[PDB]
Amino acid sequence: SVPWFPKKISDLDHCANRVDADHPGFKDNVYRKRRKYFADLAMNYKHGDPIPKVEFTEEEIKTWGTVFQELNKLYPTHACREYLKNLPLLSKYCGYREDNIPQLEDVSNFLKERTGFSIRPVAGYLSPRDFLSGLAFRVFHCTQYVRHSSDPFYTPEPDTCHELLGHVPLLAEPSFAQFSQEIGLASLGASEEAVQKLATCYFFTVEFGLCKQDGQLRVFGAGLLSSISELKHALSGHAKVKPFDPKITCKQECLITTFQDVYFVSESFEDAKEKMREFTKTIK
Ligand SMILES: CCn1c(=O)[nH]c(=O)c2c1nc(Cc1cn3cc(C)sc3n1)n2CC1COC1
Ligand SMILES: [Fe+3]
Repeated sequence: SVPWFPKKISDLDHCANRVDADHPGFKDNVYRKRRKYFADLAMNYKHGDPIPKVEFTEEEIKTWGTVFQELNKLYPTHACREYLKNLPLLSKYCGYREDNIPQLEDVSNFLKERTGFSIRPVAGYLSPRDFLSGLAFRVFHCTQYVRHSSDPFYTPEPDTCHELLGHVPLLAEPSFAQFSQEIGLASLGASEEAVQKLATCYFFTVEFGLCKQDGQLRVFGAGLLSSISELKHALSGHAKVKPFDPKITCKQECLITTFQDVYFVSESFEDAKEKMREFTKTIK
């Protein structure tokens, strides 16, 4: 039988709440209490609420600032044109600055106008099925906390810096928003195996994707765009690159503690969208 899946945007209320050891904040209680604070905001959020605005601490804003300054040095030569186009809009309308962490509510309002995408705060990891299902309604489940200040370059756990600098500029691009939504739509009520394959295709596009633009390789994956060292590595000659091809890409193991072994290159967001359309027919 078909598994339960959301049928309207408010149905995400029933799944978005269905949620380390080497972590830099593992032994810090103040950090743990703060993370509990953010988790509770997500857990208590219901669709229709304004996303609670948070007063970030001086330590958190400096951590953001450090990440923000280094990444911005690289974007002009590493990011795709769509990312570079949208990033200045975020600074002007959402307060993206070295000394200010943007509020999810402001970013959500920006995206709703541009592409109909919206943000929902998420306490932690959801199942692949639940996470993908939000995309079907142009809802991106977003972390709201900040990485521990002891290591501003600690990336294996996504934080709000990753969401705001990695994902948000692309969600404001119509072609990318359509591509993303169609992953969500394909996942709705799909088999467990199909959800795994879509989640892997998502991983090697939305999170670690490369694209070809005017004969050059650029980066569009959010995970790369928020990771200083891997952003450089991905466009270096040391990275292994292969064509995005869902029936192949969906078999690739997703790595979390190290650089990817391989990166997949999409011709464009429209082409990646077309390839997924052909692929999803065979798994659903
Ligand atoms: C389809 C796999 N998948 C899943 O199955 N469940 C999820 O909840 C989920 C998820 N992918 C993401 C987004 C993400 C992870 N990640 C790791 C980096 C390193 S960069 C980055 N971006 N999330 C959001 C949770 C992570 O904080 C909430
Ligand atoms: Fe991400």
